[PDB]
Amino acid sequence: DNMFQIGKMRYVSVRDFKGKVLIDIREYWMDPEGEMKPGRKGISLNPEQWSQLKEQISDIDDAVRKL
Amino acid sequence: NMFQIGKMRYVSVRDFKGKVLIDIREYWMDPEGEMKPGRKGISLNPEQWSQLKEQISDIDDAVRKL
Amino acid sequence: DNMFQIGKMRYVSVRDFKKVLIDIREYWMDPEGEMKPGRKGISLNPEQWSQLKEQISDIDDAVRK
Amino acid sequence: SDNMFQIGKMRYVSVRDFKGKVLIDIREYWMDPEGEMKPGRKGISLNPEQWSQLKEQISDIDDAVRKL
DNA sequence: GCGCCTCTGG
DNA sequence: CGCGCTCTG
Ligand code: NA
Repeated sequence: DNMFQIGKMRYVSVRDFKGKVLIDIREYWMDPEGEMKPGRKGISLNPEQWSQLKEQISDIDDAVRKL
Repeated sequence: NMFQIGKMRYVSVRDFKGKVLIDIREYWMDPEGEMKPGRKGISLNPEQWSQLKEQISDIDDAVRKL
Repeated sequence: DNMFQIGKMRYVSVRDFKKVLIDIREYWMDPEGEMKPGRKGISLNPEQWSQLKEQISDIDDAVRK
Repeated sequence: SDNMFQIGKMRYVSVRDFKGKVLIDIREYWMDPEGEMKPGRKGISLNPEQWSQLKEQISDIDDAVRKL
């Protein structure tokens, strides 16, 4: 579908924005109304940015284990 | 410790108060010339970065199927 | 409800949000035809609203100047 | 050289003319890591028109609070 | 929440 | 954290 859950309250969602698709990695929350709303912590990537994130996982995992 | 993914977009692996942070963030340039982290960004713990990679295929399936 | 239009799609609201607040906000249209409030707003308690009212004269001078 | 009017602990009413458009902004401020006072997300900028209609509605707004 | 300053700060 | 598609202490 649209949503792919990565944290207890964080999802990476795919969405078509007028032909241009955005890969949005965002944290969510709920208002006093009980409905789920998005938050400030997040970012929407284009496909190229998403492609360049995947080919950087090499150094990402390496940098994580070096500290 | 930073890995670029966009024009002003970088993935920084850092240590903030004992725990490791994986920050996907967009930066901005000051008038003096240096870059500062901006509002658009999120920092994942190793556990959230864990399932992000596991869901990569599902995500790539969806970006094509749209 | 007790809505008070001030602009094109901007209203002021007197609400008892669980506290009495005078909220100035911009609103938008929903695909379901309804009208929803945006995040381009601010809620003022009666204290700040009174202070706001005591300085309109000073602000009206500034806009004229 | 003085165009701001305090209404709260960190809330102010500022006025200016950004490229001919005159705005009367009511919002809350914050402090950045550079030690400077910056406007915040809680607020709204009004044109003189919306500023006039706000004043012409203060009557009913004041007694709507009293009814609550 | 998702061109350009009299702007942009995890 | 001002000038097409989301509330408030
Ligand atoms: Na920020």
